[PDB]
Amino acid sequence: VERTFLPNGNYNIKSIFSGSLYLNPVSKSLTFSNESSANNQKWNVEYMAENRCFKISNVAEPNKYLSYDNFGFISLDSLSNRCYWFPIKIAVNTYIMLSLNKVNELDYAWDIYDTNENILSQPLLLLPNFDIYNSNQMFKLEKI
Amino acid sequence: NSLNDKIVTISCKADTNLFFYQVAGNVSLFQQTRNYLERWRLIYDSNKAAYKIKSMDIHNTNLVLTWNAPTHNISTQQDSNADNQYWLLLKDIGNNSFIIASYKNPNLVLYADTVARNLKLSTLNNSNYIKFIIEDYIISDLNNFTCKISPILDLNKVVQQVDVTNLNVNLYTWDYGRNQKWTIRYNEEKAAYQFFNTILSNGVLTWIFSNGNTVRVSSSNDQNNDAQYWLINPVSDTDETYTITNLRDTTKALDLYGGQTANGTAIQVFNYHGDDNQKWNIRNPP
Amino acid sequence: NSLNDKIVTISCKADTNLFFYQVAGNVSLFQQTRNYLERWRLIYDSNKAAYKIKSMDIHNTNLVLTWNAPTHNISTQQDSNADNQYWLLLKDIGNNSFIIASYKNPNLVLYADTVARNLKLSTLNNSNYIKFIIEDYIISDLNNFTCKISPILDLNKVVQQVDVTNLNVNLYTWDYGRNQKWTIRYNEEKAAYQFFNTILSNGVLTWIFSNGNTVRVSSSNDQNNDAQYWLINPVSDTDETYTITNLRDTTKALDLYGGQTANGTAIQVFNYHGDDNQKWNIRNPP
Ligand SMILES: OC[C@H]1O[C@@H](O[C@H]2[C@H](O)[C@@H](O)[C@H](O)O[C@@H]2CO)[C@H](O)[C@@H](O)[C@H]1O
Ligand SMILES: OC[C@H]1O[C@@H](O[C@H]2[C@H](O)[C@@H](O)[C@H](O)O[C@@H]2CO)[C@H](O)[C@@H](O)[C@H]1O
Repeated sequence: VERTFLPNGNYNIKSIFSGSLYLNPVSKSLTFSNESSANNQKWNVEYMAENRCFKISNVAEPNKYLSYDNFGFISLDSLSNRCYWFPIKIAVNTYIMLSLNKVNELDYAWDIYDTNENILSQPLLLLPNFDIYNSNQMFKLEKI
Repeated sequence: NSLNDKIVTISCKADTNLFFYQVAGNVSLFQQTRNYLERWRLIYDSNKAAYKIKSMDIHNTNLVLTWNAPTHNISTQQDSNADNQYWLLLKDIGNNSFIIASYKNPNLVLYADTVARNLKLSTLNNSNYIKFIIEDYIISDLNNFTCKISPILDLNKVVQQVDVTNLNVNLYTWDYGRNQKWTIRYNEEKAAYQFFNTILSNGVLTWIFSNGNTVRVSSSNDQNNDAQYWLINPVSDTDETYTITNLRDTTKALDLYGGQTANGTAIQVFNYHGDDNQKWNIRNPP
Repeated sequence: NSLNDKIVTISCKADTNLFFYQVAGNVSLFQQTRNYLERWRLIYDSNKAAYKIKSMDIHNTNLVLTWNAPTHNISTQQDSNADNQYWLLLKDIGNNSFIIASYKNPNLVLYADTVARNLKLSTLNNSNYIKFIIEDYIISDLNNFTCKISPILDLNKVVQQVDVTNLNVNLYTWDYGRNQKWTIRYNEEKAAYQFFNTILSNGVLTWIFSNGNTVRVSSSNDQNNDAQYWLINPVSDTDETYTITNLRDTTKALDLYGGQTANGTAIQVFNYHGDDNQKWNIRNPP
């Protein structure tokens, strides 16, 4: 039963810089790659009522969740408090993804670096967030 | 420990005409003013390996550049030695510019909004908006500065080239002529200055050492002549008074002959003694 | 831009015995080798304000430090002038160390994983694991190096202090004596070297000019004597051959008196001519 603005289930994750690149793991990093039509570009989003946040696992690796390491990278890891994400919906299915926890006593969010709007081969990072206007922190969640 | 206690100006690599400007707790970006409003003392803490950036404001003397966490805003606040008042000065070698990172959170660095004319914190990128030119305040004020130069024994008279073809240098009453104005330019390699007379394109003030103590204007197309370069040293507790010594022999100071004040009095070099006839006011032409 | 084309070693501020080391495309952190495996040429691209970091590997001459984006892995790959092969060299002033940031993503900087003995990436922080010492390879190799010094006219002989009380310096046959070994120390302030004789605690090689061309060992507690400092410059296309010139007058090179070779031949300073009796092999005592 729905408890929030974003229903449970399987999503593709994209950056606003590109309609054709999809979030998937590559080695231990996360990056946006060409459509593979495979499970590793499918993400299971599940709401947690107790913390009013979301945990997001990879469909190909169902016991691995989006998390973050001690080096600023988004990672895929076993369940922990670093796997809790607090989205801010800013358009139809565009979200800023904050870590539930304050990091270095700031809001931190998913962040993808672009060079003239190109994000190829960039790893997804966790960087400070200050407002809802940072393009490098905007991500589409498409039910699919 | 080489920038410690140095007084500097800080301007933007993105717009070199904009300087960090402080008044009443607010930091903005503003055109060059050549005064304390744009001056900052760098204060090194060896344990943190980071710097406080303290305003040389004359009314509030304890103000330092401060990150207003958790926002991205910057201001100046009373120095409490807090982590959000410390900054890492990272020199981008080959670019002669600095990235200035928060010591509290080095993910974040100063970013110049040249359109709002203020500063904020930002994550890094490859633009010039996060790069800053940090310069000794004397160099910053004097470099490319068009001035008149007066002995402090008579502030109504100035050092001049006689005219476009008479390259001699003497003392004369100020009459607003271009032969009475000099553009100071700093040479980074030589770490010294030249004085270009504005009546000529390439004529600089020069110690003619093959003729005793004489100084004259000569062409700056004499490439490696140290006699054409000068050190400009501020006199303590004044805003515009300097001694001026020659790069070829730094014991040699720009000197008003005998300390006479008459029109036509010779300007020369002479052994430095720091008397009043070897002190000069470098000023905006009115 | 003072670093362009310079050949350097890079070591870790977190572990100063560990250096960047390259073989067959793999980069790791390894003890000092004093050879081309730990040498890198910095190649400045002025438009990017960034550097390629190229291995001096004599076998594969085209390999540069490369971030294997998007992974955490650093390796050396064929130079294709790509963004993941460019690096911002940010000097942390006061700290005398460098942060090495990726040009492809300047939020990410090299991180020394000293336990795995390799390199990865991190966002900026205040830890010593992202700080590096980048040094001209000659200085890196010679600083704190204990050596024997042989003329190239006879490698079996060496420059020695005569004995612990006789502070004179001459040529003699190698016998592993402490009076025959020298510990080189680089003084970054003076940009020159000192040679410490290991039979003394504070005795250095000095040109006592008050006795003409006489070089001897004397106390290093004589502070301001440039005669106690030397420039060591590599002879072209060699592995361990140098010339040694005095700081006070730089055309005063270390000279094997007359080019003689017998035991007891004097060691002196003599005007430079670059001939065989002013060249020296500086070696590990075997
Ligand atoms: O080369 C001139 C020299 O003059 C000195 O002042 C002299 C002055 O020439 C003389 O007329 C006066 O009676 O005694 C003075 C000596 O103290 C300046 O001191 C010197 O700076 C030069 O200007
Ligand atoms: O005294 C040092 C000086 O000696 C030269 O060798 C000379 C030698 O002194 C002289 O007796 C002889 O007649 O000719 C030699 C040169 O061919 C060195 O060549 C010179 O470098 C100095 O070291």
